[PDB]
Amino acid sequence: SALHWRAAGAATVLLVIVLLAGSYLAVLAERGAPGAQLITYPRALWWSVETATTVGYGDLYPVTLWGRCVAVVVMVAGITSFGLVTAALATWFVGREQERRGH
Amino acid sequence: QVQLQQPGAELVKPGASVKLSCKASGYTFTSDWIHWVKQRPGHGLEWIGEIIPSYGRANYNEKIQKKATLTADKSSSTAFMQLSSLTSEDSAVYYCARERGDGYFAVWGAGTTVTVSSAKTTPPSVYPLAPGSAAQTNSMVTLGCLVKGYFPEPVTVTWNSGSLSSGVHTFPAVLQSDLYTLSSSVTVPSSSWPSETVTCNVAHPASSTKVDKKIVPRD
Amino acid sequence: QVQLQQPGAELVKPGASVKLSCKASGYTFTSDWIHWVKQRPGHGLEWIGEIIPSYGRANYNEKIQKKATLTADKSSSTAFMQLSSLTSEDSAVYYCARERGDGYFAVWGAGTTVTVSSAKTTPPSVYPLAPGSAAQTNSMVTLGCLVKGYFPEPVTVTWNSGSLSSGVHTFPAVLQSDLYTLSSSVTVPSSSWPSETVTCNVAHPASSTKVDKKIVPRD
Amino acid sequence: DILLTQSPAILSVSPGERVSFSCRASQSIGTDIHWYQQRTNGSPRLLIKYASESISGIPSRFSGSGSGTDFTLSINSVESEDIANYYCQQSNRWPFTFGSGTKLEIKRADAAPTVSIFPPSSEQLTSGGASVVCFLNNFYPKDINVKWKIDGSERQNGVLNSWTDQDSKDSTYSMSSTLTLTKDEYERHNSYTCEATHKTSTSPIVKSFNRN
Ligand SMILES: CCCCCCCCCO
Ligand SMILES: [K+]
Repeated sequence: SALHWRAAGAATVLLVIVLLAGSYLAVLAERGAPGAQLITYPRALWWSVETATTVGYGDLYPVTLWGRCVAVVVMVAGITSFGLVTAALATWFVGREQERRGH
Repeated sequence: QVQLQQPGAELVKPGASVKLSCKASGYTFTSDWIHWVKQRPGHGLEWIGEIIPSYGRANYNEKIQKKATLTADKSSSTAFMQLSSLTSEDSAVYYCARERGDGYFAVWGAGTTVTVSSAKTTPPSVYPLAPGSAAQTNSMVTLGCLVKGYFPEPVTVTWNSGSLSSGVHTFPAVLQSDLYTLSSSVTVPSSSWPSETVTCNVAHPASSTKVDKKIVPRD
Repeated sequence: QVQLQQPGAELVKPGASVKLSCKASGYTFTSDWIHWVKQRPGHGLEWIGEIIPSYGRANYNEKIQKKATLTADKSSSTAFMQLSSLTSEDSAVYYCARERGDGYFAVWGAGTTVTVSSAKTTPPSVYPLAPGSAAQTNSMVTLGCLVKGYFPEPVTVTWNSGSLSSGVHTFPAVLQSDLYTLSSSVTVPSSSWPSETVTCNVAHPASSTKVDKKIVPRD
Repeated sequence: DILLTQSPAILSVSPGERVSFSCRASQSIGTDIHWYQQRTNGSPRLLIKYASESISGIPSRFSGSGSGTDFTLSINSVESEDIANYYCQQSNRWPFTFGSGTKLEIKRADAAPTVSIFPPSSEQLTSGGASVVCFLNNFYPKDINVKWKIDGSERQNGVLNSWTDQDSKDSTYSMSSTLTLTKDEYERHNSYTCEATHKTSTSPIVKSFNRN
């Protein structure tokens, strides 16, 4: 398997790991802060997904310093992972077009 | 099996401290949180704090003076709550409860009754309560046991090691001269007694004692 | 054409169950939801539940004891509501309504009157109400029909198969000795009667009966 | 922090009747409300989670509803075993908080008390003490009066009473009355009598015994 496909797969697995770890850590960081809502694991996982995809509905979000640092890691991991898939798709099209041109 | 095991009672002199324990069994997950709740007699439930064993972090109720310090031992699956510098205001039942990280207390411990007093521990004296010779029996007969002179609360009274539950009333204890007293009532078909034995079992956690008293007709 | 067809009535003995039906016609979309609403006499509308025929999933009002189970048959375009273990509290008119998935009930069925009672079904006796021989007529004349001894509710009374609507009053039924009784009033120009016929049509859904009674002047 | 208001604090219902407990949150908490039952001297027990989700092991009789700020816990056809205190608890925001609780009270048919009197035990007398115990069991309403008489003369000193909470077995109440005297004081008296006066009768229910 070519590099871009392997890297894409790896990025997906790493993203799932970041989502799970981020969910666990977000609850750890937010409980103890009066008013915080990102405090149970099921909704924290949902929050991690809508954060990684950059949707950000606003139904849930961190209010503490550490919860926000966790959020930044989730954001960057999501953007980087989806960006890498785009890059892999571009490489695929580039390779195919070269062929179609006889190269 | 009992998911959370807590000791029955703890007597603490004013100003001293005590460490309560909560031994957990059953499934355990990295997402479990162990909570502690305080309940004074006749009053509601008050949240004290929580701890996540997998990480060791603890959070506390900000609205109340901090009397507790929570810790947890992963190898023994036991959570602890250190209460320090106690006063009579700290006397209450302290429950531990388990939450799977999803917001509700799936299960609770039986609770530990903490009494803050200078008085000394005293096991109860258990006396039989059998009808007088002139008492006329109906299709049912009422027997009982008197439990007096014990301290501190509580005592657990069962009949025939627990096999007898229906027809049982245990009255709230009354405090007099630094000692408690209560009686328990049991009613069984008049024909079954004394042919079928009736015994009350009195356990006093604070003194680590448990005695039995068979109820037989008067001489 | 009638978009939602529901049977007129259902008599159910206390403790028994009944299955109400709602036959739909007109345009049907995968996004349609069929709702059921309960209305006790003199009271408001209460939402019971909903079902989406295209998928078969049903949701219910959580605020009330669940008496219904909703199902739907796609091939016959019919929705059903099974009400079980009924009591007099369940006696009411049950409407079915169609929502195109956009929040409002575009159309409603005529409703099914459900009566929970041990009493037996009884068709009504229809008697004529013509003026006495000494009654002086004005430019208008009032006639009517007496409908008594029927059970359970309801009965539908029309005049001249429905062609006569103006000048018609149908009084609420009164319950006496497990039987209902009501009268309907009709007023037409004094000159048109008896030259032009006047007949009342009484339908009693519960007994599957419908009778006609021509109103003619007394002998 | 979220305040959970449970009012009324006490709810009186007749047997087999449907009952509804109220819980109002100071702000919207979605469906993040859970209900617990706590019987006399028992630990709290989860009944309903996330406003309306059933818990295995709990009678179908129990159900919950609501979302936002107003929630309800309902019991279809209440029975004696439902006698207890009910608490709501929220988990929408930190910290979790509890409502102040509502007690369920059942209004059953009147019942005269079953009276039993017991002479002090020989084991107790051996210690220089003498307790005469009287049980006024399973009566309703809970309003009741007990009177002690020694040798026909009303006695008040040395008497301590205790009343149970409504019983989750039959919705009745019970009371104990204990007359404690020294062996000596006890030895110089003949008959001891306990009299119960309850709404169920114009005349008192009396039980006695002679030390001989
Ligand atoms: C990525 C930031 C570190 C993980 C969160 C730590 C929280 C410590 C307790 O407040
Ligand atoms: K975006």
